[PDB]
Amino acid sequence: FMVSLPRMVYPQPKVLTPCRKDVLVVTPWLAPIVWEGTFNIDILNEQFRLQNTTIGLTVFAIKKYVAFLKLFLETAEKHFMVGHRVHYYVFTDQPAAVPRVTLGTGRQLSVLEVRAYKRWQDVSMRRMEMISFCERRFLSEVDYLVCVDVDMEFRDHVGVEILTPLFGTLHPGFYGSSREAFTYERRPQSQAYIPKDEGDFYYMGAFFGGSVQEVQRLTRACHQAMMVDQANGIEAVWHDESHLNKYLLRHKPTKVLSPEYLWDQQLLGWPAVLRKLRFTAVPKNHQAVRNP
Ligand SMILES: O=c1ccn([C@@H]2O[C@H](COP(=O)(O)OP(=O)(O)O[C@H]3O[C@H](CO)[C@H](O)[C@H](O)[C@H]3O)[C@@H](O)[C@H]2O)c(=O)[nH]1
Ligand SMILES: [Mn+2]
Repeated sequence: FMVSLPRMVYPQPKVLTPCRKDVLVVTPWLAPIVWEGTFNIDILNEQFRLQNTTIGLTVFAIKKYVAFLKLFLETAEKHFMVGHRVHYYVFTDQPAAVPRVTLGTGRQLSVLEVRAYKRWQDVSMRRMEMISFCERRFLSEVDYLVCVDVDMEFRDHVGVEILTPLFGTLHPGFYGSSREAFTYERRPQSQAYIPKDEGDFYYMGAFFGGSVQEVQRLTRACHQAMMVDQANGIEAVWHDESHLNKYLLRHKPTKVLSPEYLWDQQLLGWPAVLRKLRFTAVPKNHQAVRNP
């Protein structure tokens, strides 16, 4: 049950004055695409606080990637769901390497020890299995689950505007691309296969989420698909991301996050269409960091 909002004073939405005219702000299945200027955060904060919303955030920091945790967590403290209940779940093979980060009130962190796989691809891919059925405390502890890469930092507001039954994020590399150019898995022998005449968007593996129920469905489905591929001796071109794209093609997200929510400034600069850079890639030497 949802109680009444209080009296609030804010600017009236004007029907004949769009918030943004430069970008698509709703998908053809009527899911909002979240861009700066499309939402009044004061209204959303009220709505979500009235439900006493708890948000779980998963992050994997395996082998050398433990090094990214300090900046990830300390910037999350500044920018992620501030004012709301947050539970961080840090999955790692090195619990003792998790930095001691000071948290704001109503926020907690749990360290979950997992095995490290040799291949960086396997580490990235096994996140689906680990999130799903494996971790069962989510249904009891949180309302929504957000699942992100660790090799990142928050620079601006990431808040309740993202919350919805199911969301994916537009990959910063491809938001302007036509579907034939998307790096979907193209081999029919893979469960992740998507033909050149199908596809809405190219979502990045580094930021997805939803209600606990929908996230468990997504991760379960992706894990089972990866298992079928493995039994068939095929590995999708972009690993977990290929399966995530297949899933979101066949199960449309109820919100889509703009690339404000996943950006690499070194690689892609700061285009006019991005009014804020919210959650951004931390430079890494891929080869060095992925191998002993
Ligand atoms: O040794 C490792 C390798 C990977 N990871 C975890 O796996 C995540 C994804 O790996 P990368 O960050 O190296 O992947 P990229 O950002 O380079 O590339 C993108 O493609 C991947 C598939 O190749 C994933 O889908 C990922 O979400 C997506 O952003 C990392 O953030 C980290 O959380 C580790 O913890 N340790
Ligand atoms: Mn990453």
